[PDB]
Amino acid sequence: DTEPGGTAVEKMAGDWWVTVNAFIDGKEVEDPFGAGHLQMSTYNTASNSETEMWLDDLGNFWEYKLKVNVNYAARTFSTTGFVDNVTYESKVKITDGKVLEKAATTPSGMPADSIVYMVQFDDDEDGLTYKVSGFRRTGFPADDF
Amino acid sequence: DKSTDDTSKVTYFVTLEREGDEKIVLEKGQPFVEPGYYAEMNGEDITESVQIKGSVDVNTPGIYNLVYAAYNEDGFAKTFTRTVYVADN
Amino acid sequence: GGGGGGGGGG
Amino acid sequence: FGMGWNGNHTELENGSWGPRFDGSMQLWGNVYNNSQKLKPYVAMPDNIK
Repeated sequence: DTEPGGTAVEKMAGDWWVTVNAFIDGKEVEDPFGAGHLQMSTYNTASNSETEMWLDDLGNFWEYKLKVNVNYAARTFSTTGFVDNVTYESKVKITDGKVLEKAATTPSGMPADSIVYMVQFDDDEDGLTYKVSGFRRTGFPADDF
Repeated sequence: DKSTDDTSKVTYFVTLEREGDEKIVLEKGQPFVEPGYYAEMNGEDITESVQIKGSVDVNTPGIYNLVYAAYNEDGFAKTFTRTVYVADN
Repeated sequence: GGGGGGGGGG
Repeated sequence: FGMGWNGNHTELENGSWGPRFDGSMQLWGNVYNNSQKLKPYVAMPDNIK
């Protein structure tokens, strides 16, 4: 049996349908910006390390794209401090980020992979910490938004 | 022994015929009488089943609209949409 | 002098 | 993966670039006499053998 292969960080890359909450006054606030479900991507780095992966909102939220650090064995990813944003010269801080296998459920009612990460922006004049969490895109149009 | 005999089902799609006008217009306080509709599923008459989503307030001028959909045995829909205008007096 | 293939659909 | 292009699902594809196998009932192929074949979205390895 031939092993197909994969990028060093394959199991944590993918397209995702995510929603962005915010922690305002200790209580979580379901979708403040009125964003609806947004699409985002995670993919390996050109260095093909199993220790950093890219994180890309594809311009559907804050317009950010930075390398996070990556703990493949644990399926987690996080920055150390604020890191250079590459989309538009800003800084971003990703914290307590995880990729949880088949833990979620799709609109059609099938399992899929939950993603969850907390994020902050150096030019968020409110100083807010947001909670991004979605699931891996199926490709079925019924599981789209 | 062969292994991969096709496993499909032939799902028979609905057909849903509106009845009446796409656009009706009422004077306020004139009740709205549902012009009707008809919907068949593989020659069977499932018109008993069309669900209508929406509501038209006759006493509050505005464009009220309505979605009509019927479902065949497998969940697959077919839909149309009628819109009512209650103008005042 | 050579020969043409065609691509497919998708 | 099963029938599809660009990674999305598709009823008519001559190829397998579609979503990951759900086991979920999906359509395929053309519509004949206002009906269509509907089958579990599952792989069939032997289908050429």
